[PDB]
Amino acid sequence: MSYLLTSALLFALGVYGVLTRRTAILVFLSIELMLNAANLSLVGFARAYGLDGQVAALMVIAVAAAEVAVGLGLIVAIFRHRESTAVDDLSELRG
Amino acid sequence: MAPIQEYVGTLIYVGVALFIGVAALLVGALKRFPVHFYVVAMLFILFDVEVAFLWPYAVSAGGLGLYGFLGVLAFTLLLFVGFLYEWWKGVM
Amino acid sequence: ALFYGDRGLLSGYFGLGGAARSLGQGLARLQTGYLRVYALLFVLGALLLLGVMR
Amino acid sequence: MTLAILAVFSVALTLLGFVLPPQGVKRATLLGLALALASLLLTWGKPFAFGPYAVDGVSQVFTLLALLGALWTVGLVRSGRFEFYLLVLYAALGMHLLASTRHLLLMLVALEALSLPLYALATWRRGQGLEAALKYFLLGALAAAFFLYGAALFYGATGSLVLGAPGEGPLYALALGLLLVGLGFKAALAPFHFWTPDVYQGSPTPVVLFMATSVKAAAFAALLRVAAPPEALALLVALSVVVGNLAALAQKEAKRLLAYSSIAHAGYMALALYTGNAQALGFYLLTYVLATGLAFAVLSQISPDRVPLEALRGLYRKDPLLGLAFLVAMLSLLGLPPLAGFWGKYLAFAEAARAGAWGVLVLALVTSAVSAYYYLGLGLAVFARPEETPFRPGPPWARAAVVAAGVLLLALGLLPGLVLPALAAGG
Amino acid sequence: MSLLEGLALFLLLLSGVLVVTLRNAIHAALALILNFLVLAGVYVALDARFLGFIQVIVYAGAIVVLFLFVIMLLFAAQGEIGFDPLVRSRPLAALLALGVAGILAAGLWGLDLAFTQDLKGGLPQALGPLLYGDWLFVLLAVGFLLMAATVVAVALVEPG
Ligand SMILES: CCCCCCCCCCCO[C@@H]1O[C@H](CO)[C@@H](O[C@H]2O[C@H](CO)[C@@H](O)[C@H](O)[C@H]2O)[C@H](O)[C@H]1O
Repeated sequence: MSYLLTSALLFALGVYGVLTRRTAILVFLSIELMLNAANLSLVGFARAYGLDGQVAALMVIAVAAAEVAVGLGLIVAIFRHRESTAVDDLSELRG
Repeated sequence: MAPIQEYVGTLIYVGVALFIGVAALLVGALKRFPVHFYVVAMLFILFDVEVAFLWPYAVSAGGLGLYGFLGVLAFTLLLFVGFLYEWWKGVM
Repeated sequence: ALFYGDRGLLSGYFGLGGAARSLGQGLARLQTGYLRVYALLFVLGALLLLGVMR
Repeated sequence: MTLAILAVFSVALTLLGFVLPPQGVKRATLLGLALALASLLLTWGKPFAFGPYAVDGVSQVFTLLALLGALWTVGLVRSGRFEFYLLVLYAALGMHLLASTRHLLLMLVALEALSLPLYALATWRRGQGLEAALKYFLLGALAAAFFLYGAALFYGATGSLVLGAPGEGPLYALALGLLLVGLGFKAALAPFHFWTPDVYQGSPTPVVLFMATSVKAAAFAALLRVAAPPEALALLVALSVVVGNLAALAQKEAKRLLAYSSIAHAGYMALALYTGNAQALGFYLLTYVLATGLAFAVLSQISPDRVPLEALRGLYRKDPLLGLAFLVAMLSLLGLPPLAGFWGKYLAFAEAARAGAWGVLVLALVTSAVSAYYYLGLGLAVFARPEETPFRPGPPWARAAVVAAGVLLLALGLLPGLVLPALAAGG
Repeated sequence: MSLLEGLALFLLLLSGVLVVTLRNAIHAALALILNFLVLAGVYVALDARFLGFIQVIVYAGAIVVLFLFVIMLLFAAQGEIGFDPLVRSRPLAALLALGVAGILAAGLWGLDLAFTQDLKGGLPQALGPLLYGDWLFVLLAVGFLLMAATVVAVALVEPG
């Protein structure tokens, strides 16, 4: 229980990260922290409901990895020759 | 399985090791750039995952029988289709 | 007098048209193209939907 | 099994494409998609439940439509990079999985399965395409985070990660909201819709076709599985409808206007969720995937990178049947009788009113009437005097595609008593 | 319990605060590895042991290593310089973060749960039969996800 609240606080912290971070990689990082908050909550509740939540959290980790591969791949691809990685440098597409 | 004491012991061990590290330090007081090194880093972060799944099988394996083995086989073959791809694609 | 009045009535309906036009290009102006803005509006939105239910 | 066909073809084609020419791989992915689809048609009314995997009416219809989107999108993309077909197969299977389970975590896996290769498909390598891919990816991953935390809170408020679990008080609600965030984002419902215009305008056009049809389809299939509460449902609807049409007014570019149109349409579709009828939603999405698919095929035959609305004008003179089919599409997307789109809209509205959501319903209807501004501004624009406009008058493939799929529309406008009898359990 | 727990959770929140605060990408990521270490600790303390070790090995060990290779292979900590600040956003980001915190705290309040399960220290001996068992479909699906993921990532780079 004491942990669950820390999980929520962490997720919030990650949200703050995403909203605050100026560069792509670091926004992505803040997202990773959020994911981890979720994982911790999954562990606590697994400890309440019996272990399926651990397998869950592990699958979650795997998934996270996959999207890290693709996401960093994208970040590198788009910004390789291009200059500074600040994500607001791409504002061409306007509503 | 293991008594919880030995994780604490692990941590203590870490403490000693770190302190000694600090000690030795104080005796010190006495284009294409990403591609390769990215691809072969990403594949690390994938094989770590693979193995992270293979370990739970390797322990409870004979208990899981031919269907368990079949599962681990399928899994392995999928991921190796991936690796075989980025191998046949080439990495340099 | 009443003819030109009626012309003014139709004109006013068109005014409603332009009201929807205005509001519309106001809602479409919400998409700057800046990703940080999108994230802000997003988290905000989530907070909104969450705020409605429980 | 459809899943079997998809898995087999994907894994096989991955390494086979090293030994096959890109074109041959296109033939491959086409055949595979077609076979999955055929397997679906042959088991209509089978309900096949395996593990977390479950093929019922919903999975059947929505993966039928999704596979149709995959089929059409693959048709148009001769450009040789065998992955630019492979990834479509990957995405396709993923969308199937997404439509085929109530298991939250497998659902997440399916979401990544379909949305990861799409981040890649947003690359015609155009500077704007890269922007689209980047936005889609970041906002996507954040949405993912929310959906995952929602799953963890669902597993919080109940011992399961399966939807259909009885459900508590507050924590359960918070869980459903946190799920609706990610799922809603994936279906372009407000206020989770921001990515849609930039991504549709930025991505290569056939890819956008694939998205606006298949993705939305699977997304809603997965939304049927959620116990979506009346309040949240109302919010999502009202916002999506209003923002959709009203912002759609200000659009001077075709694809982006169609994105906003898709936001409003998601708004209308969500009404079916009020009862979660799924027979209504199925029909609606049949008409929608047909007409939208058509519209985007036509918009493909003009320009892949981007299309201004002026380009649409004079289309009739150039190709009479593409002009007519495009008009018909615009009218069916308007929801004007006697076209199938009208029946879809009616069938969703019907569930809204049946549920007793009257204010929401009316609002939707008012702004739907508003939407007649821009749907006509295209369909009619078909007959205008041609500006100097790019036009590659298509193969028999695409012409017969747009024409047939178009004919289907008013075919079901006159006779919805053809397909509607069984978009249900299959009887 | 609370003796270690206080220090552990404080260190957790502190670490997260750092990873979202630091203006050095290398330093940030690094702080996140500290986080993952402590997190694996907490997992161990939460009878999820194998998961903890995978937490060090995969998450701390591998993933943030890829992050580091990438921020080092472009440029780290010098990317944030630009000064298109939007500091009217910082209190709004902070406020919205506090909101997304408050809502979760609210939903978590009044929860009386038996955190007493026999979940015999997350060992893979007990984890296995579930994984290659009731979880085998999700496992395999995940595998496919990894394959598709690598094909994407490679095709997402592919110079020439
Ligand atoms: C390469 C492409 C990859 C795509 C994914 C393909 C995966 C197919 C592999 C299926 C094996 O996965 C596994 O199947 C069996 C039966 O279906 C499941 O077993 C479960 O379902 C059955 C039937 O309702 C129940 O009797 C049983 O109590 C339950 O444990 C198990 O939970 C699942 O985890």
